[PDB]
Amino acid sequence: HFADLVIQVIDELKQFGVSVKTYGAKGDGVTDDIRAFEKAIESGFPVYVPYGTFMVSRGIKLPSNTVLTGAGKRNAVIRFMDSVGRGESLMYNENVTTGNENIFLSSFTLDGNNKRLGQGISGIGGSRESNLSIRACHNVYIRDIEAVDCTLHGIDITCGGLDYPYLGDGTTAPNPSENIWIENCEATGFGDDGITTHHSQYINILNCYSHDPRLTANCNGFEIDDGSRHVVLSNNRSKGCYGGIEIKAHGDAPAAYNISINGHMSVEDVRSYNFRHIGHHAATAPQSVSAKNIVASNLVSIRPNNKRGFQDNATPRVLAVSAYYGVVINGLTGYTDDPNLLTETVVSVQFRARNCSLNGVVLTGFSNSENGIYVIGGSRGGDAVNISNVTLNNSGRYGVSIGSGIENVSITNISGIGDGINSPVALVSTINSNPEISGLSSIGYPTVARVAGTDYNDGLTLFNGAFRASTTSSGKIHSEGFIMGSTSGCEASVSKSGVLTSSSSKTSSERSLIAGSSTSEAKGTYNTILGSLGAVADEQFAALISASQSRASGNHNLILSSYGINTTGSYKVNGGFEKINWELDSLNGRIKARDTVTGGNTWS
Amino acid sequence: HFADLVIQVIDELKQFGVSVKTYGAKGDGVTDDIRAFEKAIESGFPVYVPYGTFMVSRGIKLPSNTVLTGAGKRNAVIRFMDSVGRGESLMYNENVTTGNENIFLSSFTLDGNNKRLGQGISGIGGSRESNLSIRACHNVYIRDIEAVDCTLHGIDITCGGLDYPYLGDGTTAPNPSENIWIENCEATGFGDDGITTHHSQYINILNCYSHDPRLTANCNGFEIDDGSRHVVLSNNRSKGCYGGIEIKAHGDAPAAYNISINGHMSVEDVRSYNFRHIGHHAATAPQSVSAKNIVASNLVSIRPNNKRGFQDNATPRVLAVSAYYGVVINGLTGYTDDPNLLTETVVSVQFRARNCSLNGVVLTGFSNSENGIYVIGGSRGGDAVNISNVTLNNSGRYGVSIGSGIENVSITNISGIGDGINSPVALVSTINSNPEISGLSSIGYPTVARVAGTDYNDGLTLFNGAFRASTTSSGKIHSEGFIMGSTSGCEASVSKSGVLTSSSSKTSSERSLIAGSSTSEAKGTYNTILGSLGAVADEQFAALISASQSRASGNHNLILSSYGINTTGSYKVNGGFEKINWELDSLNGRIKARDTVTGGNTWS
Amino acid sequence: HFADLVIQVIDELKQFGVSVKTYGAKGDGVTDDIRAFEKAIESGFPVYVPYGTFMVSRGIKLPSNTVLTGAGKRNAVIRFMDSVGRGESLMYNENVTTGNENIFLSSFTLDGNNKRLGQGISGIGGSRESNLSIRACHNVYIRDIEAVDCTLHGIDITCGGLDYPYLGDGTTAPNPSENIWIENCEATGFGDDGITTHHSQYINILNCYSHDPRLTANCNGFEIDDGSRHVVLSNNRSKGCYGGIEIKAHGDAPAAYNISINGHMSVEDVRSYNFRHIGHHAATAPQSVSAKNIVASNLVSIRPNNKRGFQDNATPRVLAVSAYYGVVINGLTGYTDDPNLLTETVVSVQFRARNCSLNGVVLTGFSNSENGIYVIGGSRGGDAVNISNVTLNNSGRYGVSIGSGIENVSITNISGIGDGINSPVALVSTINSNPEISGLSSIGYPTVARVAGTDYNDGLTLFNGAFRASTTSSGKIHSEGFIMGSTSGCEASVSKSGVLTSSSSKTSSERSLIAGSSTSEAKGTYNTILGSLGAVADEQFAALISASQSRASGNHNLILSSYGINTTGSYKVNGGFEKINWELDSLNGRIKARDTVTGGNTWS
Ligand SMILES: [Ca+2]
Ligand SMILES: [Ca+2]
Ligand SMILES: [Ca+2]
Ligand SMILES: [Mg+2]
Ligand SMILES: [Mg+2]
Ligand SMILES: [Mg+2]
Repeated sequence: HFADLVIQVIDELKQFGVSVKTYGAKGDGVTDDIRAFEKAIESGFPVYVPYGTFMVSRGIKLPSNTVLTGAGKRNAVIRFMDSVGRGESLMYNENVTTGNENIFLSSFTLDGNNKRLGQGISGIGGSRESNLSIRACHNVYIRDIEAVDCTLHGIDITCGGLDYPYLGDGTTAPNPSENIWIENCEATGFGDDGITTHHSQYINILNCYSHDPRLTANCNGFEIDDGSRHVVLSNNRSKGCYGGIEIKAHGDAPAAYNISINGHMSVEDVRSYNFRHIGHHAATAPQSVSAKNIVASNLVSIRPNNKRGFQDNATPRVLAVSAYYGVVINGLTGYTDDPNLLTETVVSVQFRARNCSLNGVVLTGFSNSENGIYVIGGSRGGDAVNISNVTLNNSGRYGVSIGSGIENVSITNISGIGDGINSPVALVSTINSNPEISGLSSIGYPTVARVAGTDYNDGLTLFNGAFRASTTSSGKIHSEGFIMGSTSGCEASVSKSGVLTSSSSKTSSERSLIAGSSTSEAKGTYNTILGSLGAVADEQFAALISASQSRASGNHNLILSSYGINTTGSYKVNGGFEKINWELDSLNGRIKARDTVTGGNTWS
Repeated sequence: HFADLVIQVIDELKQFGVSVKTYGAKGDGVTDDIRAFEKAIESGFPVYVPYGTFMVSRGIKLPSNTVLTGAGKRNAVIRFMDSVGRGESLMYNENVTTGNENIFLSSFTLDGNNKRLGQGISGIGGSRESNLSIRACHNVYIRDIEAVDCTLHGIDITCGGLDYPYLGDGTTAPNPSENIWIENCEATGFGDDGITTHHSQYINILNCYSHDPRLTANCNGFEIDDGSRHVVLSNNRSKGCYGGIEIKAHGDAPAAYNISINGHMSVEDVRSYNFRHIGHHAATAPQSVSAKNIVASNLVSIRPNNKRGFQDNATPRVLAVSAYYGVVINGLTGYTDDPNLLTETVVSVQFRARNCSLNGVVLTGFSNSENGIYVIGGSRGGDAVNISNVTLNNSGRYGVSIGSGIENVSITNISGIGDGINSPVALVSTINSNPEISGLSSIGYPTVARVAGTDYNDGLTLFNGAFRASTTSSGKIHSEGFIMGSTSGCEASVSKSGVLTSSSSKTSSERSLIAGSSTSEAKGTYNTILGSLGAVADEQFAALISASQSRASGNHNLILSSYGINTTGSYKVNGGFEKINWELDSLNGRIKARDTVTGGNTWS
Repeated sequence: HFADLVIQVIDELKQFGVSVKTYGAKGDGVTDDIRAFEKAIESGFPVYVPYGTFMVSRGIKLPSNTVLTGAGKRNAVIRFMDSVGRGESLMYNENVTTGNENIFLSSFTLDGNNKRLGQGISGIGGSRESNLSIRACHNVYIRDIEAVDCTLHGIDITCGGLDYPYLGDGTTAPNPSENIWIENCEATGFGDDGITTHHSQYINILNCYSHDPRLTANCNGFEIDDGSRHVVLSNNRSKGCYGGIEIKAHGDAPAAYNISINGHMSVEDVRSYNFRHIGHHAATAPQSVSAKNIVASNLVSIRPNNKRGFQDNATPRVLAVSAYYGVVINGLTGYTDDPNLLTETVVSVQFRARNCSLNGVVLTGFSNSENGIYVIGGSRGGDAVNISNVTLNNSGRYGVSIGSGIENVSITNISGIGDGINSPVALVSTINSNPEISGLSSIGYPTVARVAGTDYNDGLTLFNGAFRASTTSSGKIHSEGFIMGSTSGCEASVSKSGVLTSSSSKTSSERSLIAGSSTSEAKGTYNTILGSLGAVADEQFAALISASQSRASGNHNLILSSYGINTTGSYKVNGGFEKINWELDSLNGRIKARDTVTGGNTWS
């Protein structure tokens, strides 16, 4: 009774808040301590969990304004008893349907004791049976928690209700969680996902470690799932999962949107980064109206593989994007030391993914994979894929491959070493005839660029649309036209028309060229105007060379070395000065001079 | 007296350092505990604050080499009493003017009890009345502090002195703070800013949350203000403020410089990212000499709006840059679900901002805004704006708009969906005639590119300056000139001069073209040389076609199908072989042959 | 004996785990507490270190499954006694050769008491004598540790064994450490490095501060050394070191590979970011087979200098890359306010570095440095250097300089202010004749671009390889060829061949041009075809203008204004319609008509 008096004095000091041991907890790894937790938690004081293994016969419910802190991971341990049945998460907020506010959890281990159920078992339904489930809550800070041997997830942030709602694409579920911080947490040995979000927003997941699920279904390190939005993940690590970071939805739910990945390291996952929207992948399916806005940077992928046979032996990826609009990837390094682990495609952008950008990519060691980067589109309006500053080190028989359905591709500054690849084919390959391409460099690929079946092995620069260079202003240029090295006032307004080295000169002539000229105009077809001033060619095949103030208006009518004449004859070459003065008549075989025609001349 | 004996033994154990309760603190929410804090703090031991609300009748002064740690946010709470007057911050370093060293603060709530003053009140002047003020200090670590109901700022890092110094642009204030770490802190209900820096350097602000100011002036989540430099912000969140992150100075102070934003999430702020230097915005004002170097990446902006009417109903922005030189933005996602919240410009670069770069941008939902990105310049030398890899999803009647004063613009890989926009106009619009542009893709915009009033709807590629392609080396090329498909030794050295498909061929001829030639030279004006070897055209309108070793030196003198002749006649077509052998004289209407002229011929 | 009874009750409560004071530790700064630490650590309980300076006469050995936590930095202090000899780290895992698992260290100061040895002393050999040495361990979390006055390193993660292994390039040492987290740690006053990794993998180093080594050799803030791989550093700061972050190996070891830097701030280091592989730098040395894959972003460098004379007065750098393949840098800001601190090169890519990319760079104040960015290559196959979106503010007499051995360079969107530079030369300078360049803007540089000795001051756009614009598909284009403004079916298959404004027209003619034509073909040399339909030029210097269904097969044979003729004469101009009808014979000086030749004509 002396020790009990001393303890009473210590308890009253409340150095940490109130200890659970003050309310009767033993933390001996045997005794049911649930009532002690419930009493401390309802007391209104911040609650402290000291050293021990605190056994619990039912889930710990958290009310609003809870502070629960432990002595640390693997120091304060909270654990389900062997006798606990099915249906409850180990720790969760009390108001399951409308939520709670202001919950601060730090520094302990949650052990779900999934072992007690035998092997091969996951959550019984919906969000039930995670180690930590946060439903419809606002202002939740989760820090330095280790979640171990979990039946469903390690840590799950979701909307109100025990079930996950499936309300269809383009919806938002009632009672989201909001303002959540998950930092320095670890999740392992889970049945589904390590750390996951559903139908919630304004979430930061920082410096966490999720690894080694028990099962081999859709078991992801970080799963930003159905209904999520406005989430930042940064400096996390995943290991040995299906997806490292998955961002998705099911077919009957809205995809996660506006998600930022500010650095991540994926170790030996199947698909390190896996962004998708089930049910919105097929050509005959609707486009997702929710799968939009992902910005990911400083992404690391190491030895992706499917040794464990996740998802019925799904093929490995460094990055897989499907369904999503507006994905921006900057700074990606994929590395492997075993060429047989991933043999299909290292990076894929397919299945209705659109308006995606990849910049600053290094892929090394994928020497038995068919494709480094493989993009397939749907001939959708306003689509684009931009791939720039990519370096491939023995990665991909096709380094960058662009398939069907892609009309707008920009591929710039790609370099590749192919010497160590098993049967390399081409650094860059394109199905469409009009990719935009520049800055290719390679060694050990038999072909550098293959564009719609034509090989380019000595450098390539391809640009699309109306073209203009070395010209500070101009009028209209047709998409099959150009103006170069010209001063103001020029136009090339029809298919196959162009102006070079001229001033104030215009062509509306299909199949035409004006060069070295001023104030000249071509307006027929098959027109040529060269080194001329105030020249007009206005009939089919009409042309002028070294002419001033002259108009060629005849069919196949050419004017040479002339000033101030207008000609109209068919198949005639003419010259003159204020009046026509000679003619070579190809039609009738006549030669005519205004003055004399003579032989026996000398030029001195 | 037994309990007091037990307590004495516990106190002597010093398990945390020394508790404030050992020095008399009650932490009961009523009793003035200031003397207990002062005694513990002056004792030389690390100081611990256990569970309680510790009331204080004056500010807590911190000397050098202080360790002050609490039981945690909302566990250890430190609070001004209702009776406290004006002028003091709740917690600050003792040496206000020359500073202190080595201060380590962790795990407690600071409650400024601004309520006690009535509503609508902010700091009485300068840096006075923040929850935490650090002045002229070196080596300060601030961790897991919650700052609540603050009169001025939540956390303020500043130079020595109670007042903020206003020494003019280009200055550095004496006694900066240096080496500061602010991590996992929260600031809310403040009068000015949540977390702010002044006249200080070498600062990391990490994983903090600043939200919901009391007032509606320049009330920012994170304000990197007057005199700041060498600051990193990473993985912070701001919500419901004027600026999410503001980087600035007032007119009579140096702007913050060399600031890095390594990821941020802004939720429902007015201007999520707002970089400016007051007094250095107008065309007739001086350029800031201090506003330089901002690198920002992985920036998230959500539902920017001005529902609260901050700053006299300032218009919302995802990003606003003014005054600053050298701003690099990479990976920006702006998202809204309410088109009426922001109706002017989503991203603006204006008011003397220069040498700015935006890459990897996704803007979605801004379907009633006039401009997606709007850039205005000042025709300043060495200026540039680079915009690349941008995707717009129903954001901006003008997607990317370039206004006046901009001579150097690069706009590449821009795509836009305009179908859901209220009256869309153009994906890209340019006032200047010479933007550099490529890779535009759109649906639902009536015009794709409008360049100085001319529409391009079928693809566009525009480049500036001297142009060269498919040519590995050359001599000089004029800015209104080009060389293409040529081997070494070519030049096109004057306005409107160009060489195609040639070797060792040079033109200094204004309005000229050399093609398909070798060792040829044009040096008059209006010169054409085609399919020739060793040809020279050296007079106005002189030309040669299919000629070898020949020189055309006459006015409008054309040589055809010839070898080894030099001609000088005006308005003459000539041919020959070592000597001139025929002539078509346009001037006088004469035709001359050296040998015979005959009719009645056949060609067999 | 009453106080001892109370203490016994407290000890039994185990509020933190077990305190070292329970096992006899005094923490008085004098008494040897090693046996108390050893007893607590072997007890199986988590171990707590309360307030005190705990002196230790030998290193603290950590077994597997250790939890050791203190009252905090500068609160719980662990220190070597003055009498301790040489050879031991202060704290290390017990199994030096095969390693330990599951070690969790938090919240204390390690004071190595290097002072006790006199000044100028470092580790006696290999990994011996760091404050904290982790050898061959799995699952180690190191948090909130301050490492002070260290003999060797502050914190060292290494493989098994006391010595560092030197097994040669391309090897992997046995018994790596794996899964290591180092967060919020500080290292200072060390003999070698602050925080370093060797022969280990899956490591995150976050929010740490390494500064001010005692010595002036290879003394780095963060050194990712020999054998390291799969490491993320983020939001760390280094100050006053040789390298801020060094990534390297020695000559007889494999370089660190697949390293991510997700933001860093370097303050007054010599080489802020220094990536190298000793022994693999010289032209006559082997290429490193291990130095691959570095992705670094949001890098800050401030006032780099060598005031302390590190490494025999090595010259300062913002960034130095050598030996490494596949380095991607995005978002770099270098800033200085003292132009005399760094006078050679701000950023260097040299000494066998290859396939490197720099994007989004701002360098300001380096106004007495010779080079802003200086790249040297080795004429290696598949090499590339990409430099884009760079802004220089009075930094570098040569802003961007490309030296010898570089065949593939892309330099885009570079702008520079040179007005405040001491004798500026050129914004961009290139030794090679064929750099790819666009988007240059400058003020205050006397030359904008100098390309192999030729100056371009008015804008430049240079592209390499086969060129095509405003043409949606084509057949083959030679690398010294082009097709522009054309529709399908065109080819330009040989050197110096090109097609403009045409349809289904092909040239295999060296030095040729087809323009404004359809179904035409050039297959000789020196061929010109203009404004023609179904025209063939198949002999040297043959040409056709305004011709339909005609073939020019003569030497220097030109056809004009014709239909349906085939000509074969040498030095002849011909025209006709189904048959040849006139000829101008340059060879013999004859003029021939099929019908009449007449003078005295008029054209009305
Ligand atoms: Ca899952
Ligand atoms: Ca403010
Ligand atoms: Ca070293
Ligand atoms: Mg899920
Ligand atoms: Mg301010
Ligand atoms: Mg080393």
